Amino acid sequence: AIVERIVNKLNENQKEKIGVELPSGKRIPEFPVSHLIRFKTWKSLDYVLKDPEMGFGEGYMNGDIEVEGDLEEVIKRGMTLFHYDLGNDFYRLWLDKSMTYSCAFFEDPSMSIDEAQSLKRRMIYEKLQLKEGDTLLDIGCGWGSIILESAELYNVKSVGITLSDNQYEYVKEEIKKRGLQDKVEVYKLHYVDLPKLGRKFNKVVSVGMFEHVGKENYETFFNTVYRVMEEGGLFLLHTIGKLHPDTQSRWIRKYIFPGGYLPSISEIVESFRDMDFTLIDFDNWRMHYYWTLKKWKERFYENLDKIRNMFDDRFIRMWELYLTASAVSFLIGSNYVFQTLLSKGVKDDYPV
Ligand SMILES: CCCCCCCCCCCCCCCC(=O)OC[C@@H](COP(=O)(O)CCN)OC(=O)CCCCCCCCCCCCCCC
Ligand SMILES: Nc1ncnc2c1ncn2[C@@H]1O[C@H](CSCC[C@H](N)C(=O)O)[C@@H](O)[C@H]1O
Repeated sequence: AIVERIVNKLNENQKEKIGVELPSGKRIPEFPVSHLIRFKTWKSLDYVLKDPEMGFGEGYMNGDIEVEGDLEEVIKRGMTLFHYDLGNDFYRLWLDKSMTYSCAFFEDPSMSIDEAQSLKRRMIYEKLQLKEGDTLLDIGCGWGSIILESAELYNVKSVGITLSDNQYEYVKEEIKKRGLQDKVEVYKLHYVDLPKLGRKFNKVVSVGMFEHVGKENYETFFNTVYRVMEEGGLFLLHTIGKLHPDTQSRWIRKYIFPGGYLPSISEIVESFRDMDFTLIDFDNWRMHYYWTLKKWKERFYENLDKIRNMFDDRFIRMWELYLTASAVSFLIGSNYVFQTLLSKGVKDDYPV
């Protein structure tokens, strides 16, 4: 009844029809469809009707909702209309070789994730005008690809901070393996404690970390960055964001990223309203994250047998929904990726 209206809305002007199978086994529509959503319990259907995001996410995770066909198409049409220990050995199965956990840059969708992450890093180095003698700080350095490669390519002295023990030990070992002990440092450190390093930097980068800061902490974040920068330095901030302030994902917060906040352009910029930062450039990479998440999901499926041997079926459904729904959010224009290049003080000689 209400179910038939929703199915009708989902199929308006669509070649590939979506259908629903009720717990009784009854189909709506009672004709062949391209994508079938099966509800095993009336409770799971009730949940979706009342709360599509949490109802579908938890119902899919728990196995009450099955999808025959293309999960991305189903998630796209629906979103348009409407504890596990994760070790380095899990991430290595679907991130690229450099273990970069952030948006890549694709000259073309056929580009490999490794090439696209290497290009993304090169574009960041170029934006920062990196040169020998610079001091580079990476706030939220993950598995270290930027602090390691910048030192090897440009002979900068680089420092990364991360909150993850697993990342810290991995980067420590990479520094040793590559003989970079005199050029690269890494610390397990919250950004608020950056002044304790007792150092300033003329180049600062932060990629995929700002989403975890929380809106109530933005002024503290930009004040901290300002205070550890040399006058005339450059700060490249790369974050997922929104075009306008909007609702945050309860499902992502519950299962993937507690305490995350995706800010709008206005929320980012007004965070540093009382500070001597000048805007150099603002870059939008939205569709590149769609392609990044598509490549991650492809590699995830390539290694699905091992991942299942490491985690249960509920985890796999959770992770595949995370990668799929996240990709869709960029595809349909709900989320963006923004790169903001700021100077400390008014810089008038940035190249054209
Ligand atoms: C009869 C009826 C039948 C019809 C059924 C059809 C119904 C079909 C509905 C199914 C949707 C359930 C999935 C709901 C999940 C979800 O919603 O998709 C996650 C997106 C979109 O959510 P939105 O609401 O658009 C933005 C506000 N956060 O959100 C993100 O965060 C994207 C993460 C980005 C990647 C992260 C990588 C690297 C990490 C770096 C930092 C990330 C920080 C993220 C913190 C939040
Ligand atoms: N409050 C905080 N202080 C310092 N680092 C933080 C932080 N909150 C999150 N992070 C770090 O930010 C990183 C997010 S994952 C992004 C990693 C890396 N920049 C890349 O692009 O691949 C992780 O290193 C995480 O530990």
